[PDB]
Amino acid sequence: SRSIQNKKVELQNIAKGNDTFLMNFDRNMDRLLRTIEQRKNEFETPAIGPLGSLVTIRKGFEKWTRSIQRAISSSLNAFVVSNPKDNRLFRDIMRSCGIRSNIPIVTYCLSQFDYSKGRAHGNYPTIVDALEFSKPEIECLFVDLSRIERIVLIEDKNEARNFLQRNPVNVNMALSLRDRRSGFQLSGGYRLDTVTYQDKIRLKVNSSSDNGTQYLKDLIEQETKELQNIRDRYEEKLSEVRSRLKEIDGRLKSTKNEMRKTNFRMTELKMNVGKVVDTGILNSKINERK
Amino acid sequence: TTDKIGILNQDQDLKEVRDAVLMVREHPEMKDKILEPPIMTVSAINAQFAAYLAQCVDYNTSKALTVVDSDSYKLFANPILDKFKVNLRELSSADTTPPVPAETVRDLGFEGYLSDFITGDKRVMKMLCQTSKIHTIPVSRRELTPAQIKKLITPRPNGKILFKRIIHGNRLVDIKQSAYGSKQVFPTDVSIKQTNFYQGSIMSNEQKIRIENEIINLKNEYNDRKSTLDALSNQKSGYRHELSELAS
Repeated sequence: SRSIQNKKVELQNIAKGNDTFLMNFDRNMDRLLRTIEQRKNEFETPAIGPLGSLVTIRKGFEKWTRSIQRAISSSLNAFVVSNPKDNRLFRDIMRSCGIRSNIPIVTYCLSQFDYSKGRAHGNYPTIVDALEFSKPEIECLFVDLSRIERIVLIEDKNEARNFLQRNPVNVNMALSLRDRRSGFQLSGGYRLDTVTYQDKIRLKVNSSSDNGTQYLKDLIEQETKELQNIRDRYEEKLSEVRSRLKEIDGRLKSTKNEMRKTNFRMTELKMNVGKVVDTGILNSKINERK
Repeated sequence: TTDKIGILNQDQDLKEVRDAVLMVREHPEMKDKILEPPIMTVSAINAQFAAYLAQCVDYNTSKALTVVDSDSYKLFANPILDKFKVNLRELSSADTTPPVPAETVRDLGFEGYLSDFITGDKRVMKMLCQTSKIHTIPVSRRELTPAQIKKLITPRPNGKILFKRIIHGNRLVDIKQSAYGSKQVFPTDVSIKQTNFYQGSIMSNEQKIRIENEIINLKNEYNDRKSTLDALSNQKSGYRHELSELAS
């Protein structure tokens, strides 16, 4: 139940109003970002946005996308700084109405390189194309440190795998998740590494409709089926142990009947203890005969 | 069970890791080089050091089983590979020589590096030295500012790249170069939060399982009272007995 109750109607309960990622990160910037964006852009060079809106889900295709979404959310906030005194003043300004959040600060400049030559081109779409971005260089300045387009993204057991077992030559990595709920990153010769995503409605992903858990139908129905079979086998085992209990209760009844019959028989015993005996004539007659 | 238990119960996957360690321990098997999570052996003097060590290595890397020598990598977790979900860490070679072994070029006396306040298992120590490089991470408990970071941001004579990762207080500064940019360092600042992992304290003292202990001893008192009721019932049974022998 807890596997799904966190999003049972909350995704439906948006009050028919746009739920901006500004407060989806946590409750308290939405009242202060409108007034603090100018302050961020004032000192030093103008501050780049937290990249929450710059990178967003496109066409609602997040099954393959979440693996790279987690990697880019590992370092998503990018604010530009050049003066440590200005950095401390920026920290003080950020602590205006309370943040209660961890905001990475990134002043890495734009990078200029081509990123299509490295990949292999195939029918299955590239994972990055699933995401939506404004400027390629914004993501590329993080791609250089850890290339994300090169890796081969597949399911747990399919083709075009074990490249790391095959070792990379003129390529770098072929890691990928194994499961949609929690996919261990593919590693041939290395231990797989899990990745955990976050689910939120920051865009109008309900533009077509706002019905209750259309995407969650399969998960909840499979969970109900699992509960059904688990409770059925549990009912079978409790039924058989209860039948055994009924049998032992029946033989308890048999033992109680036996002991009560023994009680009747001892009542008979002292009935026949208290009876007259007529052997006096027999003994006297035997003496007379002798 | 001074061994860390309740902290590991906070995550279902980490509970699977607990179970894996459990049937590793139950069967003695052949343990050439035993494996234990670094979250377990690492003891931090305070929660601040716990946050430092939880940030120095990755959270997923924290929930991994160390391997000191790459020669034996799969030879340990052969059967439980598919039984439950686990994680491991690979080690090849690193330096344990700490900086500032002497008077050197400075007379500040501003504390030391990350290698001073860590104590634990040999495999865990080597794992954290290999993965986090505690020797190259300096921590000063007083008078540390990003201004000193920028006065050092100029290529030190030790190397053009300044450092790789610095942690201090509630801040983490990473030193990086622009490969296709202007070849100018762009340090990255990340706020950190207090973490209960790697901490010397026994689980979380604030709430722990104490209320469960209180309800458990309340149920214990109730069971004792029920036992007294059963004893009185037994006394009544003995009285019915002596009644039976009087009738006999």
